[PDB]
Amino acid sequence: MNRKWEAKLKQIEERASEEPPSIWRLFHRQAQAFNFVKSCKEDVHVFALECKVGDGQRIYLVTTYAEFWFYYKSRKNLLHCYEVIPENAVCKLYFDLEFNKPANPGADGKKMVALLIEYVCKALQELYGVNCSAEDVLNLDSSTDEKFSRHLIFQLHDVAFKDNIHVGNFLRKILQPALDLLPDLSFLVVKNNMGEKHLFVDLGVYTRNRNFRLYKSSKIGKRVALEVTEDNKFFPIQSKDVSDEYQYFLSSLVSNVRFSDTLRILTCEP
DNA sequence: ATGCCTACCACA
DNA sequence: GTGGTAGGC
Ligand SMILES: Nc1ncnc2c1ncn2[C@H]1C[C@H](O)[C@@H](COP(=O)(O)OP(=O)(O)OP(=O)(O)O)O1
Ligand SMILES: [Ca+2]
Repeated sequence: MNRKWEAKLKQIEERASEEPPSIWRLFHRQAQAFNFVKSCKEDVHVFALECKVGDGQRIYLVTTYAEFWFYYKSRKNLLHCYEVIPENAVCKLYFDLEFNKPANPGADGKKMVALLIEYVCKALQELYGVNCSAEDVLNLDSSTDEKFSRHLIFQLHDVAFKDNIHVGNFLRKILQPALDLLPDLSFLVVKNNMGEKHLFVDLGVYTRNRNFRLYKSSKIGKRVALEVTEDNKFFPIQSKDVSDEYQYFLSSLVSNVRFSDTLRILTCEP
């Protein structure tokens, strides 16, 4: 309720101011886009598009995964797109990983990713009995000369988290040995620009309706798009009916939890 | 016409 | 300890 009231209170504050089957609908307000989704029989999802302005202004788009990919895959249009991870929606385990390269000259980013996956896979086994390995982790890279940047999206067989807030509670729980510095989790500690210690794992992405940059999109002011990392070990099952790139796209979507008649939903309370 | 929220510091 | 905020995702 405390979270539902504050959101609805922004709606009252904002209130102060034949053909082929297709569902391409744009909205200025995120709440309007979700109101349309609930009022829509098809399986549509909310995307966020960065506006040309240098700020973080966003315009929200509702459509199906398939139609979005159709108009998105050429990378000629819809640059700088984000997935809106809906609050209270089941979601995959995912990570935002970063550190300043000049400020961490000794750090081996590739090694840190493998160690993190190893530890997270142990925690999933000890706390939930879930078995997985690096072969289940989609590894996306957006690194620059200055920044080591990865997105990991776990592809767990018939398993998902209740919502992305629970993902955050799970990570805060198992990374507590590392947060205390700010099990031996010293490898996660990195320096920011100002020499202030931080964790390699960005915990700020587990918030309600978090935007999460799409596979093959870049930030508005930049040119580096998220692409599959060379050391990626998750390979989707190939199908004669869909392209491999579409399969990677669907795997990369945090909110695109594979339908299963034996799905287990993992919760983690604060 | 973006949304979210913790870390941080000043006050009983 | 809470406010109470603005700085960062
Ligand atoms: N100003 C914002 N408004 C809304 N959502 C945001 C904003 N900044 C970041 N986000 C969301 C989208 C990002 O994909 C996600 C993580 O932030 P961040 O690490 O800065 O970007 P990123 O991981 O997409 O690129 P990179 O780290 O390579 O610069 O949080
Ligand atoms: Ca990042």
